[PDB]
Amino acid sequence: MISLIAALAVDRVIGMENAMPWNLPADLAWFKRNTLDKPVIMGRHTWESIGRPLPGRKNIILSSQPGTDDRVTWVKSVDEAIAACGDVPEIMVIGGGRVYEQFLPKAQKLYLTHIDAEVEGDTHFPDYEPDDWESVFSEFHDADAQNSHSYCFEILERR
Ligand SMILES: NC(=O)c1ccc[n+]([C@@H]2O[C@H](COP(=O)([O-])OP(=O)(O)OC[C@H]3O[C@@H](n4cnc5c(N)ncnc54)[C@H](OP(=O)(O)O)[C@@H]3O)[C@@H](O)[C@H]2O)c1
Ligand SMILES: Nc1nc(=O)c2nc(CNc3ccc(C(=O)N[C@@H](CCC(=O)O)C(=O)O)cc3)cnc2[nH]1
Repeated sequence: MISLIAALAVDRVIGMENAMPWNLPADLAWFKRNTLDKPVIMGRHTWESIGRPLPGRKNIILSSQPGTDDRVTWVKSVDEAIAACGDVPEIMVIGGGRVYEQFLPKAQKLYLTHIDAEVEGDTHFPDYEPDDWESVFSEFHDADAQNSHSYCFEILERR
């Protein structure tokens, strides 16, 4: 099955000028936890934003153009991206905006972090129909010395 994982600020903002402006180490730890040892699918802009392969994961990059780095797998379509994952229980789609839009209709699970921060951004998580999704896990955390905003981890399953 296909899952999406994302961190959303207020108004579903996920990025600004090809970057993620906040720093929330608790949330990056959650991301690592939930993606380690799974294939991760990302768009080319997100690959450039991360800037290097994610270790311990098969990194699959969607681009219409040929690949420029053989440390990762390059594919030209959604169907090719899925096929390159092989027969695994869970495929993690890690964005960005355009890639999330394409995989949302196929996804069975959403791993969402809601961050209490207002960021003037240019990229948004897709508008999802809330009736289609059941919350199966929710955990709220106040800000602390390491994490300057409060945040909520949620896992939603398609009903
Ligand atoms: N907060 C979060 O959870 C989170 C997560 C991920 C990313 N982000 C942010 O999101 C932003 C990047 O998002 P974005 O929407 O601009 O870009 P994106 O979705 O990362 O990448 C878009 C690119 O991927 C390729 N692509 C997408 N679908 C394709 C298809 N079906 N076939 C072939 N190629 C395809 C194209 O590359 P070519 O142009 O090479 O064809 C396209 O230009 C950044 O600000 C990043 O920091 C935030
Ligand atoms: N919940 C969530 N938070 C995010 O920040 C996030 N970011 C992306 C895309 N961008 C990034 C940027 C950096 C790293 C990163 O450096 N991760 C290391 C963290 C090591 C750690 O903090 O433990 C990794 O190994 O996963 C991952 C994804 C996709 N989904 C997300 N999902």
